[PDB]
Amino acid sequence: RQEWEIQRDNADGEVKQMDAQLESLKIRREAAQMQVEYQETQQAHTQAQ
Amino acid sequence: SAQNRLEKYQQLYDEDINHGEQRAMSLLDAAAGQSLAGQVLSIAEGVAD
Repeated sequence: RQEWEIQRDNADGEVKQMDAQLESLKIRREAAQMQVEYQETQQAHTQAQ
Repeated sequence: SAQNRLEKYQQLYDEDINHGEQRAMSLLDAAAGQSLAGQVLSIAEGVAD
């Protein structure tokens, strides 16, 4: 039973870590979207020129 | 998570043998002694019969 308890704690810690990695990934996605907007602005600048 | 694992395993290592296992080993020793104790009575019965 004690061994089972240790395994349960390990699984819980893994779940929490994965939840935090989700936040990191979505921040990266937002940065990439802002990069796309930056490229579009560059194209508009060339058009204006 | 890693710190929790370390604490659990350190506690288990420090505890070592609990009381139930000690009692079981003492019981086995006592059983061996009681089994050995009957030889003199058996020989006495043989010589008396």
